[PDB]
Amino acid sequence: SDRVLQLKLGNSAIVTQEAANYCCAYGEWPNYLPDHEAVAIDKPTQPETATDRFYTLKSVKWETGSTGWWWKLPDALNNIGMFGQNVQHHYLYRSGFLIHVQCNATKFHQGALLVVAIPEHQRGAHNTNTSPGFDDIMKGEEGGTFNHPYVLDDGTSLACATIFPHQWINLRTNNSATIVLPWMNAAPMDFPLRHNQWTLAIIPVVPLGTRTTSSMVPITVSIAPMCCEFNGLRHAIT
Amino acid sequence: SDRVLQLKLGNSAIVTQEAANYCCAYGEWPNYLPDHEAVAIDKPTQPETATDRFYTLKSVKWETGSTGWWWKLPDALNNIGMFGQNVQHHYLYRSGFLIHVQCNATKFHQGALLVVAIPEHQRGAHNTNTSPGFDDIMKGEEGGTFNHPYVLDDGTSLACATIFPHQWINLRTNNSATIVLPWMNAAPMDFPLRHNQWTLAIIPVVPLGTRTTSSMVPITVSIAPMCCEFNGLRHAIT
Amino acid sequence: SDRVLQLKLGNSAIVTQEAANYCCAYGEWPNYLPDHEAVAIDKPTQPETATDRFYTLKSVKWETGSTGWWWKLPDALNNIGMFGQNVQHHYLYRSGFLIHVQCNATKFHQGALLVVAIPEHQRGAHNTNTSPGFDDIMKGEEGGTFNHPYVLDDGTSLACATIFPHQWINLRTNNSATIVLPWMNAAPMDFPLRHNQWTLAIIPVVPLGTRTTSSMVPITVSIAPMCCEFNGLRHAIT
Amino acid sequence: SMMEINNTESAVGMERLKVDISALTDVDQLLFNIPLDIQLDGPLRNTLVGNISRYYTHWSGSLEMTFMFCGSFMAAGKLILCYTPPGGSCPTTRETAML
Amino acid sequence: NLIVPSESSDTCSLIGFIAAKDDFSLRLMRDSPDIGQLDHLHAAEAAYQ
Amino acid sequence: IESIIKTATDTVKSEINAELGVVPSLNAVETGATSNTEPEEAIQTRTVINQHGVSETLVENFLSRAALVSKRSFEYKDHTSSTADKNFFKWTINTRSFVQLRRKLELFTYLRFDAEITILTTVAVNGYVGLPDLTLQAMFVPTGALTPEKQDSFHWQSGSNASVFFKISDPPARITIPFMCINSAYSVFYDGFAGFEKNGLYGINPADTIGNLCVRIVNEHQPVGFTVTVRVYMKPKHIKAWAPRPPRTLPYMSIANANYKGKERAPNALSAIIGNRDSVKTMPHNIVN
Amino acid sequence: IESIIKTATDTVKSEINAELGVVPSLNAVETGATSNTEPEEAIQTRTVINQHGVSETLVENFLSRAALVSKRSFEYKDHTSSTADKNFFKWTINTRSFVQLRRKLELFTYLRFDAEITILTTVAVNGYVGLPDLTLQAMFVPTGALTPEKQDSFHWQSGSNASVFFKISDPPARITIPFMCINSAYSVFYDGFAGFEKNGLYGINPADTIGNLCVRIVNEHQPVGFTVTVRVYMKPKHIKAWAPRPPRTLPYMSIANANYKGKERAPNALSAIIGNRDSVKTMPHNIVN
Amino acid sequence: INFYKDSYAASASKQDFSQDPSKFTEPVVEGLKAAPVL
Amino acid sequence: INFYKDSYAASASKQDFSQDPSKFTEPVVEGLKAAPVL
Repeated sequence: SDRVLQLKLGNSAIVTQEAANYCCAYGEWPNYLPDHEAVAIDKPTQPETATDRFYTLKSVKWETGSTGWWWKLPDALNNIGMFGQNVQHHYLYRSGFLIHVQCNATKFHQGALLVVAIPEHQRGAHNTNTSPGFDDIMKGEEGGTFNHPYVLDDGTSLACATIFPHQWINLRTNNSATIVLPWMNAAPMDFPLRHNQWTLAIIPVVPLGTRTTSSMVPITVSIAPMCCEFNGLRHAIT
Repeated sequence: SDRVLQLKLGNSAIVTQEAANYCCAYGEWPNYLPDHEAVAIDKPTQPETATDRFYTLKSVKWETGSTGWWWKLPDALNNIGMFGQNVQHHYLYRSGFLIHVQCNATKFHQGALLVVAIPEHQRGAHNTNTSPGFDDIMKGEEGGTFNHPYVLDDGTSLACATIFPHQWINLRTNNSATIVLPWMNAAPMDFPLRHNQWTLAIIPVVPLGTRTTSSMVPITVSIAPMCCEFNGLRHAIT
Repeated sequence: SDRVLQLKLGNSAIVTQEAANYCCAYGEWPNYLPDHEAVAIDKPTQPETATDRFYTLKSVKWETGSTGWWWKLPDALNNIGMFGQNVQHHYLYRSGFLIHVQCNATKFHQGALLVVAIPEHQRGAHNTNTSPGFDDIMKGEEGGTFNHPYVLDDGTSLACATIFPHQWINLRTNNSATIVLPWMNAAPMDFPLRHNQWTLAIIPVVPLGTRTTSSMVPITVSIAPMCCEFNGLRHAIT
Repeated sequence: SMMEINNTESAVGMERLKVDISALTDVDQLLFNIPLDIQLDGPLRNTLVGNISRYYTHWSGSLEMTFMFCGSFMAAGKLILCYTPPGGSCPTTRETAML
Repeated sequence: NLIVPSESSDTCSLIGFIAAKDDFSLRLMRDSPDIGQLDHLHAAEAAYQ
Repeated sequence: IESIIKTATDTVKSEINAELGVVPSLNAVETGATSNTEPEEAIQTRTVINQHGVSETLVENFLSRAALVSKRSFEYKDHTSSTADKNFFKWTINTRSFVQLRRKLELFTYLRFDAEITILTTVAVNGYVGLPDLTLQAMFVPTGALTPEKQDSFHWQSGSNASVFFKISDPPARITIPFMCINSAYSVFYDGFAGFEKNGLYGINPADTIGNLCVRIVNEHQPVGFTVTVRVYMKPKHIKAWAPRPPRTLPYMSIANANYKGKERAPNALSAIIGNRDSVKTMPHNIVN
Repeated sequence: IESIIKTATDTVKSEINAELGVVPSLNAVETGATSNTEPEEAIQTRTVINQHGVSETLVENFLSRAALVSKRSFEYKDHTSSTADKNFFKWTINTRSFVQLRRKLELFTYLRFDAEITILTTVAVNGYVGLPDLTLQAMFVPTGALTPEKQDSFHWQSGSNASVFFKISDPPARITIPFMCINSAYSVFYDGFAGFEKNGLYGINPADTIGNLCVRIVNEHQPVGFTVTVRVYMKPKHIKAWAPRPPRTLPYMSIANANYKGKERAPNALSAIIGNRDSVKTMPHNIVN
Repeated sequence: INFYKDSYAASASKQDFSQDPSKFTEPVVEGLKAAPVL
Repeated sequence: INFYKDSYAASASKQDFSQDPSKFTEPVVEGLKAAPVL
């Protein structure tokens, strides 16, 4: 009764029958910005079902030598649907995120995926004094790939990444991971195009294995923004 | 005390000090679609200040031989701001409109402009059996021009057009006209890209005249959608 | 009902029908010196209507390249009427001032005048280490002219002079400015011939312009001392 | 207090404290823009709010711009004064700015 | 458009003002970059003589 | 209306306005009043509970800063054949010599304050042996009164004058001078002449001058010479301030007057306070992506 | 559930368990939850009244340590012909230069704290005469504001900037800098770019930089040269900390980024954080008797 | 802490939060209806 | 001991013994019966 789960947001719904009791990041739930924390005085637009709905990213192929995948939020969503349009037309945004990650395989497959939401995942570059540039960080909908997932591409460690909000997809056990993210920022709102509050990381800790005849095993990321607010309306940046 | 008027919608505001007691079309005010009149069962998005705000069109030049100008709604707004983005991403829309038309000149100028909102202004073509095509009707933000404003381009009459919601800009008296439009349709919602509920018509009934040294006298149309709802979310049509 | 104004003091009266809601400097009104603030123990003379009355100065011509005009108080009045006679026969004086500045023109004229009362307008000289002398400062009834009105002849700025008690004469809007000044000094009374509490500055921020056939447009300053007290009677200084 | 919007060469002294507006023969034209950078040198620096704020490092709250038209009584016109929240380039066309 | 008489000036002037509202606050006091000296001012030495 | 303001004001939510007769964004600058247009009346706003404090812009905080007012370097040596501060200096106290404090005080027309005076003393060996722990005397002499003319003068016996003896080794000397004007406030600017004739100084009311600071080294001269620098710091406190003023824009020229020249070009030139941009349509730091 | 924890938890005695349906040692790691298996449920336990305090691992205790943040050595001499800190230095304040403090702060994503700053100053004679008791000025200049460019510059008059004058002889100088971020917490890590264009710095929100510390020697130069070393110590206090992070494992490379290389071999290499043993069956420090 | 006999010797007084900005922003006597002033 | 007028000047505050480790150890909403979680 915690293996099955339906998530209904807006016109979108997701069912799974192999969940494993969804993660609410730091025991929190997304909310709108209350009056005693607000800064921007203009009346925000709260598009609700137009933006608070599941957006499915491009699936990535899980292969033998995969190092892992990352997507930055809100950057991965900033060109998608009415969320992307509200982001382009407003200086300020605020939202939570409902992340659902899907990966199924056979009962003869094995593999473990660490599905972790990393707040302020400031990336390091390997073997240089030069900071990562704009194109290294801002990958959009496609996301990126871990260079060194063992140190989480920032000189720390994968092994201690379970301090962050996370679930596991162990192919023997479950086929989906669900993480609910609150607004996670020092400021109550933020400019969406230059800052990423959260990084969804999906990391092959145990690689895909079978001795069946192989199939493409993809990993699919669906992300619903939650409690979207937007302030500072103007023309689109694009 | 009905010559001065401020209209505040969203982040937009308009002041005039030569109004003349704004028109509420058929004594109505725009409202959202109530539950006992609704058809589409999905929860609508109501962007409020993101869309319910004054959008200023391209000004047109008032000259000696001008026949008049028309803009169709929502067609003139369907590519503008977050209104245009909501229109492109939704099958259904509903709104009222606040129309403000601006034209000033000197105290030595004369001229009368009929500023009339025509519901279902089905246009006729002149001297042919062929119905007006798509490009004749759907002019977008630029709007069109009257071919025969004396018969309102539909074989009726300008002289009886005061049956419609209207004001006058008499340059001696006022420099602005304000018309508040409710939702005016047989259906509670409508597909925005193939139907125009209202046509703003601006018609030179008394032409511009002075014996001062001439100036460009433009006419400026600002239109605020009011109580915008959108149903049937999908990808953008564009 | 704040465009028309009558000011009656003594045997003097001024009517205007294009005022714009008179300035009371720092929200204050002139009063006599109370007993708990007095220093000089002799019984003061309070001539009231003999001195508290409008005195009109010499009008100055507003021209295209005018930089502005200033008058220092009480210096501009120290030779006029019974005020001047009381000033010459007494070591000490105290008063407020009612300043009325008049400038009319046609409805085809344009121009903006900053009419500002500057307390302790200590003048600087331009491009020298030598302080302004007596004749530079003490101009009497004629007043002076701004050398550099953009820096208020003291290395500060015209643009921030609205921190002082001020009105504007915008020729489109009003033809008169009225400023009521209280006693403004570190001491309760002062020697009138060596210190100036207030400087009336009148500065062309937008120059006079028309394309009508020109007229002399003068600017006229009427100043009523208010609540005049005088202490330390002796012979006249002259 | 007065902004120095006309902070240009060929603008001398008090001329910098006013913006000249002329009749145009094209519609929807730009007349002027105003940078909102108090810290670097712009039209807001030598204002009451500008000078006092530059004694501080951090600031918050709303501003107000007031514009007095100083043409003749007989002059008529309408302007649109637009504030664009940051993120993009300054709007140069009227159809962009009043979003 | 600006529309004027032949007898009015064809060029008109705007004056722009700015103020803060009372929701305004300032923080972290610092030396103003609007004033400086590289030398002693004139007659500053005469304060020692 | 006077009220107690501890935080910046809140914002109330506002809705659509379409009312004849009511134009809160229109104003009349000519009356001299600042615009009363609220953001609630100009745009559609949210509710904001504003908790931003206002205490750092209190006039007391803005002016109770120890600021440098005097910096005198003098030789500490045998002065039998010098022409110059011979182991002591007099300083006519003023707030005009150091432009950071001067411009702040000149934001106001009238100031009433007590003056906390701090005296920093430093020594350098003339061009090494060590730095001596010299004793100094700072003696407050009123304006125009008899000041010492020698290091060893019997004026330094200080029978009624306040004197402070202090080391170099110890924490700077610190005393408070009371508000001592003969008026209820100092005149920061003075549009007048100090004397009853016409040769007197413009702009200088001597009622606003604190006094003379007479500073010697108490020690007899050592066989080698030292250069001693005395820094004086003033912090106003218990401040009342009246009638704010346009800030100084051009560079100061003299301590005796408000005379001005301006820089050669913008910024802070006589013809151009703000630096130039190419046109009124030119956005100088435009974001281009 | 939030509760007040002053001591480590007690142990209750437990007995034999043989119950169908109840498997407290089994867990599901996939949910992201840490195992809730109590020792009472895994083994047969005794009753232990645990009195071990937890106060030294309070985040306040863990981070309110004065840690070295800046160490600048500069020459104190006549600098007429040097190319280098000419009797003063500027330091852009950061917590990134000394890796013991940096790694502790980088255990967290967001920190809110006041900063008690302690300034230790030491002097050495250049390669003897004695050590002078010099006076120093440490002036807090906000980030990007105008810093002095000379020892003798009139920027040091410090009309509104906080300055602290202090000796070498006296106890180090100490002030408290308040929590001064424009946000409610500092961002220890910042997954973003500071500017509205795309040339700006990655990882550096300037909202989290305290300011510039401008430190001079107030004294004129002596005839001989000295080398003066200034040490700055920061102690965070009134600390709130949010969202703990994996500790830094590889050596730091820059103060500007999280860039990594690792050591050449284990330990703390890129391919091997923990040093190697011979096999997973090899017990590295096996007791053999 | 202030053990001196003269009151001006005290530390700075930073608790006067009274403000009246209307003597600078609105120094007319017709309080302007927030409605045209003219 | 704290004779300063600003509260941030105070000594360190080492008395906050409140803990909520379940926001890190159990960030689900189904509180896990200590019984299989799945």
